[PDB]
Amino acid sequence: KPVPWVEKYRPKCVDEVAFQEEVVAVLKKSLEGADLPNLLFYGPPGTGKTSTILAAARELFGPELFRLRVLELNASDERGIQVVREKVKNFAQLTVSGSRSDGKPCPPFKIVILDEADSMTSAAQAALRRTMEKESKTTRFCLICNYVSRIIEPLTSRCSKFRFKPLSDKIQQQRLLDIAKKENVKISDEGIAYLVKVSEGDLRKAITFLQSATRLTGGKEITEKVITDIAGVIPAEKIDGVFAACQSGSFDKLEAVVKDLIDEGHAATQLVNQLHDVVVENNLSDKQKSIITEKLAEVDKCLADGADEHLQLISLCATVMQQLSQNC
Amino acid sequence: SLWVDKYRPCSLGRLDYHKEQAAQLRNLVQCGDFPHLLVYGPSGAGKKTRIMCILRELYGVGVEKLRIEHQTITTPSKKKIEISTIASNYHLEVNPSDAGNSDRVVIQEMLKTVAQSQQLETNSQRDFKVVLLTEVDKLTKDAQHALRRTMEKYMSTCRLILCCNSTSKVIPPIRSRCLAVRVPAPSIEDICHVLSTVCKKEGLNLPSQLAHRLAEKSCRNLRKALLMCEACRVQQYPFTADQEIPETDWEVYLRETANAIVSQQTPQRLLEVRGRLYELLTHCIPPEIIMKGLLSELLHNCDGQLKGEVAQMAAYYEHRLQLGSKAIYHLEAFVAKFMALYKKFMED
Amino acid sequence: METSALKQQEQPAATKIRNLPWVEKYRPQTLNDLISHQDILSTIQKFINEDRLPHLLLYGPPGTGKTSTILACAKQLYKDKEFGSMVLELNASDDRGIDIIRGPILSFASTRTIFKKGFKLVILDEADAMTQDAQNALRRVIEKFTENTRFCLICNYLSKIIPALQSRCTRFRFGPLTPELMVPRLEHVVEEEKVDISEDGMKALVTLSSGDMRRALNILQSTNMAFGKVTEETVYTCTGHPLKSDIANILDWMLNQDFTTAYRNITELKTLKGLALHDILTEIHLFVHRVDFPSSVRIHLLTKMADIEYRLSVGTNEKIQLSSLIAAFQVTRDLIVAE
Amino acid sequence: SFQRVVHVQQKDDGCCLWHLKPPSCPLLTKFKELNTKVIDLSKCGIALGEFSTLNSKLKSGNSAAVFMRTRKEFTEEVRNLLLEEIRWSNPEFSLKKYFPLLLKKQITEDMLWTEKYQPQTASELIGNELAIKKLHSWLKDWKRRAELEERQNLKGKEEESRLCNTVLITGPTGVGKTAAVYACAQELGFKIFEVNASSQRSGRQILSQLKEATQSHQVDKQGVNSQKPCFFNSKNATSLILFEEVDVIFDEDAGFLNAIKTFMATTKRPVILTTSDPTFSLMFDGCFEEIKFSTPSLLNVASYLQMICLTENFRTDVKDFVTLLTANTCDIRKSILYLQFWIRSGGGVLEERPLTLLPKCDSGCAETLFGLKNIFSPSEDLFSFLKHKITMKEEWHKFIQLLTEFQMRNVDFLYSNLEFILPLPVDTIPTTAGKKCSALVSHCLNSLSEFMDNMSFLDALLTDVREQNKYGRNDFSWTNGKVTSGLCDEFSLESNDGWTSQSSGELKAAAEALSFTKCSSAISKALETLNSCKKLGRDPTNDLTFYVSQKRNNVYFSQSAANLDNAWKRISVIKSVFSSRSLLYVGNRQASIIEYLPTLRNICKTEKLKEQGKSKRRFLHYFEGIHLDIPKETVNTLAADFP
Amino acid sequence: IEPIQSRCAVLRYTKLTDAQILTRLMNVIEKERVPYTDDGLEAIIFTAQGDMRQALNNLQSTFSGFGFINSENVFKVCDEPHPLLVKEMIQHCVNANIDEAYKILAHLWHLGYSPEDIIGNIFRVCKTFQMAEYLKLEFIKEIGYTHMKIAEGVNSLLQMAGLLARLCQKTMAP
Ligand SMILES: Nc1ncnc2c1ncn2[C@@H]1O[C@H](COP(=O)(O)OP(=O)(O)OP(O)(O)=S)[C@@H](O)[C@H]1O
Ligand SMILES: Nc1ncnc2c1ncn2[C@@H]1O[C@H](COP(=O)(O)OP(=O)(O)OP(O)(O)=S)[C@@H](O)[C@H]1O
Ligand SMILES: Nc1ncnc2c1ncn2[C@@H]1O[C@H](COP(=O)(O)OP(=O)(O)O)[C@@H](O)[C@H]1O
Ligand SMILES: Nc1ncnc2c1ncn2[C@@H]1O[C@H](COP(=O)(O)OP(=O)(O)O)[C@@H](O)[C@H]1O
Ligand SMILES: [Mg+2]
Ligand SMILES: [Mg+2]
Repeated sequence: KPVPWVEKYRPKCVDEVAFQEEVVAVLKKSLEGADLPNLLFYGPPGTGKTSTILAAARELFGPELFRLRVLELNASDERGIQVVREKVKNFAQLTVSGSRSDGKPCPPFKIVILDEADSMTSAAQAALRRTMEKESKTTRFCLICNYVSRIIEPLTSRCSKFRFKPLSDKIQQQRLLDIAKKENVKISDEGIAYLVKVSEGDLRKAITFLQSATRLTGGKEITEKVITDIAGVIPAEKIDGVFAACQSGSFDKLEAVVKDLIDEGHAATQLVNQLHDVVVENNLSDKQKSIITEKLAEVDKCLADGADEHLQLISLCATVMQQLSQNC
Repeated sequence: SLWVDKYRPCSLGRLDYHKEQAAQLRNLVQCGDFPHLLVYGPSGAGKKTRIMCILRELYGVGVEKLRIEHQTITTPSKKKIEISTIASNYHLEVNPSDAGNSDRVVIQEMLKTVAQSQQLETNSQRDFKVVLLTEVDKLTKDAQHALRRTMEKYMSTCRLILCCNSTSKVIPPIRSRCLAVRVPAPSIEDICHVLSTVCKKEGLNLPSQLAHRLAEKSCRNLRKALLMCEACRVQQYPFTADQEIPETDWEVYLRETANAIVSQQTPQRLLEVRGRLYELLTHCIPPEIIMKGLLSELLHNCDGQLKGEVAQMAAYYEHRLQLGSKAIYHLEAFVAKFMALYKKFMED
Repeated sequence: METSALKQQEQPAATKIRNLPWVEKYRPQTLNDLISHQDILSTIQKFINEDRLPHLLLYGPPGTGKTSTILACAKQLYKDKEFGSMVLELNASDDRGIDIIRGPILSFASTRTIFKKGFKLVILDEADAMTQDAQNALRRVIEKFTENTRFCLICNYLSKIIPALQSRCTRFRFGPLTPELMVPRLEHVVEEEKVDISEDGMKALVTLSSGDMRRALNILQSTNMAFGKVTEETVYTCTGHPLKSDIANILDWMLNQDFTTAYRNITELKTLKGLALHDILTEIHLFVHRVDFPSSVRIHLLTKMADIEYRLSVGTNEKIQLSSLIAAFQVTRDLIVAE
Repeated sequence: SFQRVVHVQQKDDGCCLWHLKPPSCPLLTKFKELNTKVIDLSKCGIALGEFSTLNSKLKSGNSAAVFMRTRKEFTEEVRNLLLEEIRWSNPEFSLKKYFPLLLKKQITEDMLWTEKYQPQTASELIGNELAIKKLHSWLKDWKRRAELEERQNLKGKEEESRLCNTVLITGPTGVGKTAAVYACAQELGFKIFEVNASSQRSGRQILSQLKEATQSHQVDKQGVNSQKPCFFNSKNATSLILFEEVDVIFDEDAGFLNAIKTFMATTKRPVILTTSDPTFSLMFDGCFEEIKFSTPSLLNVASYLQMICLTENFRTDVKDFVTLLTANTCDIRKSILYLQFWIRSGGGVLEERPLTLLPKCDSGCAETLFGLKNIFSPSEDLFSFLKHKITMKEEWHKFIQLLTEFQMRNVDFLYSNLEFILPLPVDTIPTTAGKKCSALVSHCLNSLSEFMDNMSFLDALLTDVREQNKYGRNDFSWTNGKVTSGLCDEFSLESNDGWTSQSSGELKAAAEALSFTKCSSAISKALETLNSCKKLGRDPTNDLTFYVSQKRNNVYFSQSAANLDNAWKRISVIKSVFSSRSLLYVGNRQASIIEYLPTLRNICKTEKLKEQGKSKRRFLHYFEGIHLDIPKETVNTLAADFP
Repeated sequence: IEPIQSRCAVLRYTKLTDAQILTRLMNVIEKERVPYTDDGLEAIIFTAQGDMRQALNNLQSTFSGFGFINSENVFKVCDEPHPLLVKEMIQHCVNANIDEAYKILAHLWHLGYSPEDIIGNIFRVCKTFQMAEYLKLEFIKEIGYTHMKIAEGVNSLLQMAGLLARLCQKTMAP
């Protein structure tokens, strides 16, 4: 019966979105002639690409027909590209009659919301290109992607490209306060600042985290601890303990610190991320930063391959300890 | 029915530690639209019992009965694979990591049948059936992509519970839509509390010194602590403060393997160490556990500058072990490189 | 079945008052019109005209002129009064398993001609999409009916064809065009369409298309309707490719200043231009061989960049891999400069 | 239409990065001029043998060695000597009671040896004596019941017996289940009605055409009765129903399980089920007597094949047969068929070996089993090829071909037989001179470590031909491993790669051969200096010995470096322990064995030690005292020790 | 499947030695009046790695296309990356000359050859290259690692440039 807040609290129509000016202008000029070309929305995640084009489809099509004539597909299908090829083929093959009671005849095309478009191989993008040129007039496509430079030449040369510059912290805090006051959850504003700091400009993750904290706490106060446990962020005293153990130069306390972090359930990838964020913004020498960041990259690769968190973390901490003790 | 499952708590109010988290999970259940859960933490922390408590809070007492069924799924490469399954009327429990690279052959299909049952079974209690995913950290990349598309497709149909030890291998797409429940290992005092409570309920009394020794030897594993306490109960009818806690057999075997590695560095000793590692591998001990135990028992005899190199070598060959298929090569390669480095260290 | 009315409707399909199909405007009709691969079309004529046409395996990167070429040979060999009766053109778009091999191809290959007596021909497009056992059936059909019908397999990658199918046929690779010969055609189309392009935009067009005529027409046409004039900045902004100035500034940051300032600047530029690390790595690798480095420095940079590009494929944290890319230059070239 | 395409970017004024120029530093401005001038290949002609192993000289007379073998029939004396030789090789085998039966069997040919030497009497089955004893006894009670029915019929004109109407025979392929039931039926005069997967067996078909075999008599009771009519539709003899390969179910076999259950309920004649899928005995519902054919002993089947070749006037060694049966994982039928092919072709090679424990022996069957004779000259031995150093291109190609022929099976040849082919002493398990000997030992250890690091590199960082852990997980696992083959007629339609297998096998073979050549050359160079240390008086040769198992020494070459019987026993006792009713509901599998199993073994060992000290009997009531329904032989297995 | 192999006798065939392919090639040539030279024979044997059908098809295709059997004709009608170019690239990598080796590699890349046949020809030339055993082992290991990386999906000039360099640094470093 209910629906999570991240899709149900989106902008309903165009120009209800925030911090985009040129994008809304050319989109409105597209809605004015009821002629939406092929679209390529690129930007950081949670910037509001999907909300914007869903609002555009709600402007263009009737709400009883807007769900019927759009189709949200994902490009990271592991079964190949022919699956999404035949899916869009038989989605555009059907021609179900629809009309609007407001006095405007609906445009004949359909909308495919194809997200993660930058995760496609060049051959998969070529197959998508041949599918788009096959369905040139019956459906006009959009591609949501993270980076515009991953999309190959023939697709990127024909869809209009829009960059979604990331929202600032202040507008995100204003929006999150709006969600908190409208959803009746009592959370202090420094907690909301912690939310926008933790999510790192991902407003969708911030909304999901706020909903999870609301439905996990039970209507009580959302402290920073609940947010920290929900987001999986390792607290900074553990990072400081890791760095102090590395700076001590003793292996046994380093092993004790790594074991204490492992048995607390904290993820190794999050620890690698936070160590990298600490290291790249310190007063370390350039060679120390280079060696530590290279080791962090190989440790991240090894952790993605399924290697043990304890062994990878103790090898990384041994490298950091050697780098921090070779100068002292 | 040992002490580990005879006294397993059945509801969220009977948990002894992580009581704030237990209250938070109760408040999660009472909202009526709890999301996919990603429960993680070390082994023996108490993830499975908390998931069982959540399931007993969600549905009635009927989740406490379980039944084993075998499912035979046809692979798209046309080779049928049969897997076991623990289930109830309201929930399913599966471990698709047993299917190798055909784990997606479970994932895209098995939950689909549950979804079929969600339009076949009607109970008017809740609009979903919980699918428990054990060792989801052992899935592959395409298996996790299949899981992502599966929870997108049957969101309103069934709910997902993913139990793992490490969220390092799981993809950020699979974490971006699941509520993360981190269950840390209990402290020493908490294990002592659980051991005293379990001994009192059985009618025995154990001293605080013996309970503290058991909790320290368990390495913050509650299940290992309970099993060692049961073994101590078997060994002696009364619990004395100086009663010897018996040791794990494969652990002491790994310790003599490390002693044999350290003692002599010869090709003959290398072959006997290879035979010992093969003997451990035939006992279904995981090779990552063997590597961790070997590193833990080899760092005692090492010197301070050698420790970092030995740890980095062990991590390197364990990553190779993850990448490869025949783990004895990477195990003995680490072993032989360690004997070479140790011999070079001892000559100087 | 079917999937043929769309192409037949598409061939004379244009608005003809507003649309500008630049790719379909200039198409060859016969082998004397396609001015490319002169050795290939000459030996194809030499094979056809002396009645010794073998089984052909046409492969190469797409858009090189393979399907229209073999259409020209089929039309010049067989008149329109007998074309459909003895030329069978199928592809892997119509796939219901492997039934097409034992169905239409096996029935067509095993019977004689109907109207005019001769040899028949099977066109098979995207033959790399077939399964291994489908190719194992096709090679048997080819082997036992080689005298009656000849086969022409048009594929994209030769590595997906089984060795026996490659053994039955002579292979023709349709390589990319020497970028120089493409220029005369580009001067032809700019002189026809009255557009404003500098020589630098010409260089951009020949380095983006990599010897493809259709993609060059697409990019030139799109930039023409977008701006009305084409220079390197204008085409690269419409394409959404890493600009040479941006990659040069990235290289300057990684060579000149410290770790933190370069890292912040590169992150800002990546979020600003929508730049991925993969394309940054590609363009930086191209920049490595055009910049005077020592041999050891070049070897170190190439090894490190290849490792980073492998690490990006498995789906790691892009931020940490960017830090490792900065580290690869900070290890060698910064202390070489500071010495 | 033809709308225009625009790239809208929110380019605010400023930010110092939107409008960027090439830097003015001289390092990135002096771009090196690209040159496309490569060397000209027209002037450089390719010499013969430059890219291949081509030699101008060609060998003549060394190859095309026609056998023209005319094997004389062995006299009685040399037959007795070879029988006593096999007696010496297998002391536990009863040699005398098996030879006259095979002499009667042998006393221009037109049938296979599997049916030429088919066991007509149940005692000729090799191994699995408990299983054949149970089957022979059970068919004795069923023949007794048939005779009692006949006696009751002529006179007219069962919990205590517990005579279940069916057995289910399961085991590996080719161990002799069908041969055992056929031999027992011939011994007891039954008439087999065989239903196999080679014929259409739908449920209504098998019902309406075979119920009357069970519910009624036989019209022809005397004469030609002990035959095998295979059902299809395109002394008194008792009918018997045999269901061969019940695990093979097709879509056309509609309701076959329901049909055989209806057979199970309403039969009056014995029914045999034969299968090789171990899961079927857990999948099928109903009451049946379980009979399991274990894998027979390697020495017994080796002596049986020695008997087979001795009857055909061929003399062989037991080690070659042990290698063949290890390669064929003790498949009797596969071994018999390959022995027929290899003998009737003229044997392997004519070599003389004097054994008292005479015609020339015929060793070399396992070498041509893997096709290694197609690569090597017939004067070349495999281990003699591996021991000597390799320099010339042609035998380098021979080594590469050997390793890639062994790599398509995902089998590691040089690792499995590393001790026997490295230049080091191998023995079966039952001061400046010291600095020099320790340096030599360190050199050997460094070479070994480098080689096996290279082999770990090959196993991890190189492509494998067959995708490992494709349907189960890796080796030595207990949770599954019963991946039965396909049962459906639709094709796979997969997108696998063929280039990255053919090239991958050659790459792995080349790298393995090069690494082993480097390690062996380094070890031989180190052992060249052993004479100086022997002159010095200190001998580290003992520190240089290789201690291998006795079972690994029984073969010419091994397919693996582990003990498979041990591993199968460990996985079997793990399933036996965790199939107990209380332990069926344990969620995890890794920590389940890792934590539950050693404390279970510890409790079992403590219980056994308490019972060894003559304590009270209540101490044996711990396991079932808390309701651990676990079988007793597994409890005795856990209580022994940890190896 | 395993019961089918159990009910039969399995016989194993191996790749044909270049001597045997040469003898059958001479047998076909002496019954067909085919003019030839030794370099064309070496090219035909190279283009057919252990295959007799590929050898016969390449011989017939070269005889039909040009009428004479030399190396340039064989590689014009078969269009592999030329083994002289790959041999020169490998020789440059042995001398640790990254510039000339990359010049050859980029020339091959701009000729339109795929990564797969380039790395395959690199391995095939390196198999018979005249260098030391340790250098050959390191070269084969790195070529196999790069070939696995190409097979996994990442196939760019950056990968092949990183190989040439890992091949150069094998010799330039101990
Ligand atoms: N070298 C070329 N010069 C000029 N136009 C070309 C050239 N190659 C291809 N074309 C154009 O491409 C059109 C279609 O050629 P095709 O033979 O279909 O291409 P292809 O090589 O088969 O690759 P496909 O069909 O995209 S998979 C022709 O009608 C020409 O307009
Ligand atoms: N133990 C044995 N003693 C003697 N001959 C045997 C033995 N096992 C197999 N054979 C021979 O091998 C042939 C095949 O044996 P089968 O009984 O058909 O094998 P199986 O046990 O039925 O396994 P399947 O049918 O392949 S699943 C027999 O007819 C005999 O000739
Ligand atoms: N510019 C914006 N204006 C209003 N709401 C926004 C904006 N950007 C993000 N949001 C909110 O944040 C969430 C982002 O969701 P989504 O549109 O999927 O982000 P993206 O498309 O960038 O991944 C939405 O629920 C939306 O309500
Ligand atoms: N609150 C508690 N009180 C008593 N015993 C507990 C409690 N929590 C866990 N246990 C015991 O500890 C063990 C934890 O095992 P399990 O639930 O499988 O955790 P994990 O999945 O992390 O191994 C269980 O056997 C249970 O009997
Ligand atoms: Mg084409
Ligand atoms: Mg049988």
